[PDB]
Amino acid sequence: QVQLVETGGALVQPGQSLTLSCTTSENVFGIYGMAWLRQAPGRQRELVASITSRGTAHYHDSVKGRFTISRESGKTTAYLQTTSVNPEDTAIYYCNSGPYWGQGTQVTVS
Amino acid sequence: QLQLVETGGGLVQPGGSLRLACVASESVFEMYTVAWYRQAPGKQRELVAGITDEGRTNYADFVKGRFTISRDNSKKTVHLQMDNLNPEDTAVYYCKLEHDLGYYDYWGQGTQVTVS
Amino acid sequence: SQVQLVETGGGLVQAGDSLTLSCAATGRTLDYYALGWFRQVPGNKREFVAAINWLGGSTYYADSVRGRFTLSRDNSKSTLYLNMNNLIPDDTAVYYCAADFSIAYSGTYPPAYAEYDYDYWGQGTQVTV
Amino acid sequence: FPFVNKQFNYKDPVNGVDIAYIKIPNMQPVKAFKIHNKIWVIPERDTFTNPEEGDLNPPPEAKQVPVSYYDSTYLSTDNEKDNYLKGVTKLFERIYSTDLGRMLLTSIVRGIPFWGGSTIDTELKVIDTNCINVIQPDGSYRSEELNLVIIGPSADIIQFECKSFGHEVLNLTRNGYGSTQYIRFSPDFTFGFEESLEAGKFATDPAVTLAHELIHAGHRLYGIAINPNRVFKVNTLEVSFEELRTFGGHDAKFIDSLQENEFRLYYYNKFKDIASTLNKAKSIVGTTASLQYMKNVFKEKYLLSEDTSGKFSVDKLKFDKLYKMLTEIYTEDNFVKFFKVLNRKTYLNFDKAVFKINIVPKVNYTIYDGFNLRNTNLAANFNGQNTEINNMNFTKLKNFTGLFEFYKLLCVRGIITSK
Ligand SMILES: [Zn+2]
Ligand SMILES: [Zn+2]
Repeated sequence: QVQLVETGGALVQPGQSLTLSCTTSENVFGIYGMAWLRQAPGRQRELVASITSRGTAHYHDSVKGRFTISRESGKTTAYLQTTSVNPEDTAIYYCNSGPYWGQGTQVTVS
Repeated sequence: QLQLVETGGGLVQPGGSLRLACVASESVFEMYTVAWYRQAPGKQRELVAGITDEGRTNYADFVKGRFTISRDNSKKTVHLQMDNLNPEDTAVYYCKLEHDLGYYDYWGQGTQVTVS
Repeated sequence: SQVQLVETGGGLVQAGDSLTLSCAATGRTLDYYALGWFRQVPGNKREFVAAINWLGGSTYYADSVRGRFTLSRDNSKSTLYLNMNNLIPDDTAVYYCAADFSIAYSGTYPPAYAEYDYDYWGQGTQVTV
Repeated sequence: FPFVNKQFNYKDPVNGVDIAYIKIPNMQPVKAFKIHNKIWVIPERDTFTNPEEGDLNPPPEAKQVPVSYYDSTYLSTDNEKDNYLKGVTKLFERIYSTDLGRMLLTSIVRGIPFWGGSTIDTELKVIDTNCINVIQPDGSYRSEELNLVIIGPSADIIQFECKSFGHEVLNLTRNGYGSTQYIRFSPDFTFGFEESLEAGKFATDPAVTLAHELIHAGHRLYGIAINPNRVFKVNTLEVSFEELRTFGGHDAKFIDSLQENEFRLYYYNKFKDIASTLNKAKSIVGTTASLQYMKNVFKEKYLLSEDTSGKFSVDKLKFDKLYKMLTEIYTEDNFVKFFKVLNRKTYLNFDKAVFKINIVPKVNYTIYDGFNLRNTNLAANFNGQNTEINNMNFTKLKNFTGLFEFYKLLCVRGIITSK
C-alpha cells in the first residue's frame, strides 16, 4: 500500500515564506507526477500546483508567481515553496500522485 | 514452456536430512499449487507434499511429519526439508505446478535422492 | 507440429459382437491434442462418434454410441483404440480418425465434437455388420 | 511446441476449415485464417464491423484526434496481408512464450460465449452474434461459433480497439454471458512514449499492445467488462474504468476498493445465476452435441463445481481466484514485467509517436526477446527499443503531439441519463 505524507504546515506570517514537503514510499512521482491541492473551509477544493514526471509545472492563477513547485527528477520527495504569503493560503494542503493522496497539513495566516 | 530444475538431491546416510528446492521464476507463482512427487525406478509417481498459495500444506501417509514443505512467493521458490530419510524414500523427486483452475500443469526434470 | 494418422481394423462382422479399430499416430508429440472418431455412410453427412484429449483422458461419446462404444489409449506405441461393442446394422459406415490442437486440452477439458475443429485426418476404414 | 500449429501464408489455398472466406453477422466474404481454435485473423482493413467506418480516407483535420494516423493504402496488397498475418501470429507466439500470456490465451480459448440466446428458460441456444459464416467448398455457409477475431485497423490506423456485436436487450460483456470479441490491431506500427529517467526515446513492444487488447477481450469474453459509462474525467478528455483496470499496476488503484468488491459481489451472483440456468436446462437446440456436453463446456469455462448429482454450483474461492486472474493478474503492467521490456508507466501517458516496424524478420524481432535481441548491442539497457540506436527497426511517421504535458487529475463522472 502506497502512502503520501506531507509536512511543514504551521502558522505563517504574511511576510514569511513557507515550504511544504511531500514524500512517498514507492516513488510514484516518476510515473504520474505530483499535485498540491489546497482546501479552505469556506471555498471548494483548489488545485494550487501541478507538475508532471518530466518536470513541466502548471499553477493556478491565484498563486501564479508567488508559488513554485519542485520535484527534481529521481528524488522521491516534492516541495512547494511560497513567498509573500497572504490570507488566501489559509487552507489544508493535500498531496496527490495519481490515485494516492496525503492527509493534509494545515496552513494558517496571522 | 519454462524449464523447472530441482536442486538439493544426492545420496545421504539413512536417517539424515536433505533440502530440495525448485524455482519457478517466470511462472505466475500464484494460481498454482506447488507439490513434490516421488518416482521409484519401477514404481509409480506418488504425491509427497503440496502447498497452496495461501499456505495450506498437504502431506502423504508415508510422510509422517518428517517432511516440511515451504513456499516463498517473493522469490517464487518451493523447498522441501526431508528429515529421517529411509531406504523407502530412494527415488527421483519432481516439482509440479498444478494450476488452481486446472488450465495446465508444469513438471520439472527431477532430482535423484538415494540413501544408504 | 504436424501429426500423421493411420487407421486399421475395419472389416466384416455380425450384429451384436464386438470390434476394435486402431488409429496409429506418427508425430512429434501428440501432447495437447484431441483425437476423435467420426462415421460417414455414403450419402448423409459425416457424423461424430467419440473423442478424447490424450493428455488428460477427457472422453466424450455421441448419443448414438454412448454406453456401447468405448475409447482407450496406449502410450507404449502412441495408438488409439475404439472398442465398438454390441454393433447394430446402423453402424455400417466409414470410420475416420482425426486430431485437433488446442492449448486447453490438458486436464478435464472436453475435446471438440465438430469435424471442422479437427485439422488433421486419416483415410478411414470401412465397417460393415 | 508453438501456439500456432500451422505455417500460414496469405496466398495459401482455402479449404473451408482453417483458411476460408467468411462473413460477419452484418458484405461479400473475406479471406480469413483460423490460427487456433476459437480465434481467427482477417488480414483486412476493418470496413466490416462498422459500415459507418467503411471509409479509409482521413476526416477533416479539425475532426482528427491529435493522436491519429491515416493511410488508406495500408493493408491493400497481398504481400501486406501476408506480412500482417505473420506478424500477428508472431505476436501471439511471443505472448504465448510467457506463462502469463499463455494463461491469458488459455482463458480466451476456453471463454466460449454462453448459450443464452433462447426465449425458453430451459433451452440452451447459441447467440448468432457470436458466430461467423464460413464458406464451404460445397458453396454453402456454415454458422461457426468463435471467441476472437483479429482484424486490421479501419480509417485511423493506430486506433486499436476491442468491440463486440451486442444482444438487443442483454449486455453480453457485462452479464457474465460473453460475446465474440473483434480486435482492431496492427503489428506493422508501434508507439513511442516519453518516460522520465530517474531521454525517453523508446518505442513500445507491439506484443504489449496486443496483450492489452487481449486483456480487454478476456474481460469481455467472461462478461465482466466494466461499463464504459463508468469513467474518470481528467483536467489540469476522459479515461474509462475498464482501461485503468486493464493497465493494472498503480492505475488500477484509481478504482476504490469498495467498487472492486461490488464488482466481485455482482459477478459472483451472476455466476451463481449462470450455474443455476445450467442446472435448470433441459433441452438444447442447433447442435450435434448433447446438453451435458455444453453443460460441461461452460462448467470448464466458469470453473463451476459439480456435485455427484450433476448439478452445478460455483466454488467461492475458485470464483475469487478466477476473477482475480482475469482482473488483477491479466494486466498491462504484469505483461511489461514478464516481457522485461520498457513501456509506458501509466495509461495516462497520452502522448505517443507513430513509428513503422517490421517484426517478421527474426533479425529484427524474435519471440523470446522482442526488439532486445540476445547477445547483441540491443540486449542491454533495452537498446532494442531505442528508436535511435536501433534506428534500422523504427521509421518515424508521426511526431509527438506535445499536447499532453501536464498532470492528470482524475475525477469520477457521475451517472448520466442515456437512451
Ligand atoms: Zn455489450
Ligand atoms: Zn484499452
